[PDB]
Amino acid sequence: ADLEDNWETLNDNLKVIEKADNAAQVKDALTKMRAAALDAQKATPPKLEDKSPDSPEMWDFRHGFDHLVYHIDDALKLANEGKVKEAQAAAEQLKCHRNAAIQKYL
Ligand SMILES: [Fe+3]
Repeated sequence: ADLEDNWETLNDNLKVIEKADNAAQVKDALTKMRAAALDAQKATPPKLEDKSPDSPEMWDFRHGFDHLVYHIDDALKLANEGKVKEAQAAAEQLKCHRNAAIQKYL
């Protein structure tokens, strides 16, 4: 899907996490964030379409999503341990990584 679409999918699941009561609801929404992050990583923006994969611009674009995914995975570790509130606090911190990965390319 579109980059704008994946940014919305991430924003929708972050709200779900903030409103969640249990770890399984957090786990589900983080799972869907990870999928959207890996999808967004494929949605090369038009201004970058003709860049080489080896290019520094494409390194920057792709690795913003590796970093988002890294911390989604860390949050999933907390959810799978049933630490709902800790996982919710990690998710709040995903907003900054999401911004860093997506904002300047929209
Ligand atoms: Fe990090």
